[PDB]
Amino acid sequence: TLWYQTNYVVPPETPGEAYIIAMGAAQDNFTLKICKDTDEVTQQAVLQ
Amino acid sequence: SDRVAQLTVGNSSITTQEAANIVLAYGEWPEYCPDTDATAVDKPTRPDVSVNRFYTLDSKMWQENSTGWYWKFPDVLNKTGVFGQNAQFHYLYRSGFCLHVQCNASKFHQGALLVAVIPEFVLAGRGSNTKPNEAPHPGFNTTFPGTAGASFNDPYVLDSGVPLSQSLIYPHQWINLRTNNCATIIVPYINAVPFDSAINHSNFGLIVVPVSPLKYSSGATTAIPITVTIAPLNSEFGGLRQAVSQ
Amino acid sequence: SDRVAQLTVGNSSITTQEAANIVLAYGEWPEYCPDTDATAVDKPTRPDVSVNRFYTLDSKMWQENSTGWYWKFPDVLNKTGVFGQNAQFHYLYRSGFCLHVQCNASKFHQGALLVAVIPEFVLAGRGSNTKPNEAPHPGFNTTFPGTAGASFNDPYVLDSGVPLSQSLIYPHQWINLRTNNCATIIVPYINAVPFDSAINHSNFGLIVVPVSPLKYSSGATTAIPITVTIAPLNSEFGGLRQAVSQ
Amino acid sequence: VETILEVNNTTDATGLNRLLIPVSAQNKADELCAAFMVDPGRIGPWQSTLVGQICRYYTQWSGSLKVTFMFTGSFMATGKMLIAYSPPGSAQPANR
Amino acid sequence: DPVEDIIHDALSSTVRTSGQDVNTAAGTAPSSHRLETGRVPALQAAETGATSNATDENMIETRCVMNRNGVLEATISHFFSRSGLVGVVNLTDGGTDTTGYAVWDIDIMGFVQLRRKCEMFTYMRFNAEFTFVTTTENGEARPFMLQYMYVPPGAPKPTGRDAFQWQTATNPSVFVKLTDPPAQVSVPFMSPASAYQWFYDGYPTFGQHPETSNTTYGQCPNNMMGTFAVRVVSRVASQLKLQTRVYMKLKHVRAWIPRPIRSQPYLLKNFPNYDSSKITYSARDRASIKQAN
Amino acid sequence: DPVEDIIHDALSSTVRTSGQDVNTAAGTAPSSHRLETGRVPALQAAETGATSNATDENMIETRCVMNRNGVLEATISHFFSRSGLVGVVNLTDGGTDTTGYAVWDIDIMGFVQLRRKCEMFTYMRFNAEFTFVTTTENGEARPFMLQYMYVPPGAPKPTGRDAFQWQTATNPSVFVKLTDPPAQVSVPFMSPASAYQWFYDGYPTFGQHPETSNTTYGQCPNNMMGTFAVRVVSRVASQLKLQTRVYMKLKHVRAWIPRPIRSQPYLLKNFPNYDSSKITYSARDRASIKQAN
Amino acid sequence: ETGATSNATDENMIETRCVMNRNGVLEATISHFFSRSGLVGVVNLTDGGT
Ligand SMILES: CCCCCCCCCCCCC/C=C/[C@H](O)[C@H](N)CO
Ligand SMILES: CCCCCCCCCCCCC/C=C/[C@H](O)[C@H](N)CO
Repeated sequence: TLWYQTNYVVPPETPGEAYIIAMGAAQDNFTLKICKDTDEVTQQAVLQ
Repeated sequence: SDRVAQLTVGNSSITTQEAANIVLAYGEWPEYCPDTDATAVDKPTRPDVSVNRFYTLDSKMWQENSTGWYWKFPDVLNKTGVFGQNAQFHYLYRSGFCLHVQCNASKFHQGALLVAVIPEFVLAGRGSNTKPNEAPHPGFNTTFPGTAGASFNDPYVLDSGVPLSQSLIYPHQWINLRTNNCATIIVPYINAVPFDSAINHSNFGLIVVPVSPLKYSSGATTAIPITVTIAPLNSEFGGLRQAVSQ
Repeated sequence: SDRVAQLTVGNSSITTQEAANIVLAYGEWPEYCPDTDATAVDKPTRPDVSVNRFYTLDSKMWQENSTGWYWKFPDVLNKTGVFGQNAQFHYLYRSGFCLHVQCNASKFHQGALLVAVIPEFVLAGRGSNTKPNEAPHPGFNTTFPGTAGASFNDPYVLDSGVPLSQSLIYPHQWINLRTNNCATIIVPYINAVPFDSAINHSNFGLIVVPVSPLKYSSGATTAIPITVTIAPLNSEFGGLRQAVSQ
Repeated sequence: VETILEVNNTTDATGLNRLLIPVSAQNKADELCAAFMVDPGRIGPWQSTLVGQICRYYTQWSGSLKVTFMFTGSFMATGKMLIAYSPPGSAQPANR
Repeated sequence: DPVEDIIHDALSSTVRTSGQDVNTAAGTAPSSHRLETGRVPALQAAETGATSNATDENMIETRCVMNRNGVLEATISHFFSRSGLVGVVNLTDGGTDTTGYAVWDIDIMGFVQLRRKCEMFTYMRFNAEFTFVTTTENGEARPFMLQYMYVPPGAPKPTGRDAFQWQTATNPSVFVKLTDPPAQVSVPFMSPASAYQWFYDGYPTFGQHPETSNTTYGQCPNNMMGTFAVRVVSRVASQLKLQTRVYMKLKHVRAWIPRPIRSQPYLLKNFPNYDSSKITYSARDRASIKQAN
Repeated sequence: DPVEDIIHDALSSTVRTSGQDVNTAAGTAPSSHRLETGRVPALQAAETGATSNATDENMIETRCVMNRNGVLEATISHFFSRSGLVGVVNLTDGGTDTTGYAVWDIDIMGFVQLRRKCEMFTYMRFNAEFTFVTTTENGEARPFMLQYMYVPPGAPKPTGRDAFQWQTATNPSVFVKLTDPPAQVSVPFMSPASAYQWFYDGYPTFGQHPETSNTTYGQCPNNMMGTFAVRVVSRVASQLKLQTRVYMKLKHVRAWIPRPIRSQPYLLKNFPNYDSSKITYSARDRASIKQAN
Repeated sequence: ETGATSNATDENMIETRCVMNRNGVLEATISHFFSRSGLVGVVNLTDGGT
């Protein structure tokens, strides 16, 4: 969870909204286990 | 190369990029109680991770006619955190704090802030009456405000009859909105006794005074807050007993 | 020369004069988590004095038609003691307990008591129905009774479908009112995972069963209580977070 | 290697703006900007990062995870933010 | 040096039963009568929880026996080496049942004879050797072909007979005929935990837990390890009533924390619920106390 | 060795400003002009809380001065070496006042001129040298004799002129005449604490504390150190109006944690209460900003 | 923004501990990631009267 610590303080003649890009990854000690069919494919028709 | 700063205590990890220069109160790091001076014959406890975290107090908004705020230590932490549940269960206590206060503002704003710790920061009844049995006195919630932190009534004398102009004898660091948005202090255990109670004797205070008033040309952020993040180091606890709220 | 016994952990110091022989579960002392097996990458905390005390549970009275009692660990300590306020603030946990149970009686009384720890002491719905959606199940307060400790309903099968006659495979020690008024067990951390939750997974149980019924000729003390004093050793805590009652 | 999360995976956020969390000034302090469940295999934002897609090909995962947060605001606008990871237990906290 | 109290315990925080390898039975040496006070092995104190060590030499006029009886077959490694039934599936592929597939979640608790063995040990760790015997309801074998896909937790489960999950580009599958000797597969220790747990004195989740019906009790997922599906390899249905038993062996077994043997009959799968109305007493009922049959 | 995490910090739990002895004033060496970039001692950052070290040599064309001004008189040891008034008693021994004795609890906060000095340092530790000047209200000395008993906390206080407490078999007492040079006594550091405290951010007791009138606030007892009584040595009353000032010196003083000097006037003894209606501004009021008198 | 991955290791953020890990990375390599066989095609050899 990300919280406003103090504020988004803006000078005059500047837009008073912005954006943050949240980028994620894995640290060096990332290790994985047995294989698994993913969930993001549900092919219905055979590709013709 | 000096403006960045990385302080990490416990599972926390604070960073400030614009503020610079840690000031250490009186040139002595916080250390444990030495063997040759302690009196509590029982073994004291050293959690060192659960309690030594950067607990963040509440945000106090800065207005153009603001007066000041203040807190008391370790009074601000007795209801929250494992340190709260550790101080309610122990008669004796010793720790050294790593104060850290933040006030973010734009490069078009102006203002300054006096941040200083005040050892044994007593307060003073605000009244001309000198009748001993009818003497004005500060209330409990006024002198022990808790996690929130009360405000001043006349900051020029610190609500104690001591002028603010001389208030830099104490360890301090200025927040000034042109060069630094943050400040920090590492203070040791300052007490004439090796240990003390935690819910009776506050070791020191903290003041955040708007010396120079926040002034901005209209058309910008009007609500400037102030947050203080606090972190005890080398804490101690002894004399276990039942709970005690106050 | 062997009947006396002095166990002192933390600021406590227990003594028993008539009971003899400490039994250590499975011949391994309680030890900290080794470096080569832990998974919690953050530093864990080692108070070692505040938590490692002899907390005393409530007295349970023994009647001539009594059935039994039982507790769960570390469930009995989550509302009380600094250990309670430490488990509510930490997701992970590891400790090893020093059980100790007391049942005082005169040299004219008779009776015996089976004291045993039960690893992973699940319970069982008491009903002949096998409908999966209408299956009888034990309630929460029945399986996690807390500091009080609930009673049995049929002790001969331990309320789990396991006969009490075989229940001595587990570490145990008999209280028998002719030779010892007390018993004690030192149990290590028994769990298939290096750490676990403290308010979800109970590591083990404890049973105190009146195998031989208390029988006394009329004209003596009729109210015999049973007290259990418990004491964690080499406790651990990690993953600090907010409070969680249950 | 980093890949962007679709942390703004809400209705009324369609198009490219799913990848961006808004940030505006708050007149009232102690405000919650955003939050998301860290579980990669679970549905949610991590379906858009690679490490959450590739984790689905396997059953179990271990090891520390890290997230960065690039700010796209103007040069003169400044602000402090608090990024808090909460271990499991209760739900996401109410106030900071 | 700054303070002794912190260096004392840390130095003394070091590690705090060297049993031998017993190849045969235990022999015995002779022993004569000994008429002396102070030394008694009979009058032990079982109340301390210890086993009495009243050895045979120390009670009677024994002899010299150099035993030779082998203890090889009593170890746990060869005690669980026997394979045993685990589950049955009912792949009722016919005209009425328009599914063509049958999914079965792995639960060895479903059948008693293998269950009661592993209940003796609370934490176990082993590798498995599954065996899928194959037949029809009549016991007849036929010229057909089957598919046996393991569907781990989180995988998409099959939906029908022509499902895309049977493409099995990642899921391990066994393609085997029905005129075949039984398929046999070794399986490793695929727990997310370090060791299996047949018991869990608590809940998987946090939060409230009701007291009227506690269906989430005693269900640790570290042993709960996904499903296992079967179909006949065909896009149109062949009318046959199939029922394949599945058997497993336990090898490289390592047990921990022995548990007593359950005497009461089983009533459910994941919960050890007995019945208060019919307590099955372990011992058979005798006539009187002094009438050994 | 069993686990590195416990031996690492314990080994690194060791102890974590070697100022010189300055006998004279600080001299100065010459300095020439230096016209170079990168090196500037003026443009400091007082915002870090540090003092700017813009020495005189580094700003102007200074000279060589080997100073000789002594700093001996500025140390704290000789700053508190002056004795000063502490209290007065009013032993009004006459016909109306049928007491013959006067008790006064030691409180140096009663008089401002000595108070404002010790307020500069929060924690002090010293030995005292009390001096009891003796006279009548007219300034006249007379041929009489006085007794000066120290009554520690817990002792029985005197009740009258013929009280048994004046037997003083344990309490230290000073028997002195009024035609005498002033009595003078050294007093040690008799705190129960390790150092005196002029301030206490809390309460002596636990429990509730009201918010309407907090009379127990800011009263540490470690400095509160009992009473001090006087009578004339006589069992019948002699009619004279006596008033003896008491003076003390501070020696072997060791201060700690310097505190600013109080500017507002004092109103009470044990509480630093000022008045909001009359804030005494420290600086005198000028005409305008650019009109230095 | 430089395109690099941040190397904010766990030791450098929090009060970590000592863990000598043992989790095997053998199964995550590409060699054993594609070692699984899988469906490719079907043919329809409809050998009949028509
Ligand atoms: C394509 C191969 C099919 C065979 C593979 C199926 C997965 C086998 C995994 C075995 C997991 C351990 C044994 C399971 C025991 C119980 O089901 C659970 N411990 C709890 O009920
Ligand atoms: C018979 C000898 C009479 C003189 C002895 C009287 C006791 C003197 C003890 C001095 C204690 C320290 C000085 C006292 C200062 C203030 O009174 C307290 N710190 C608080 O008000």
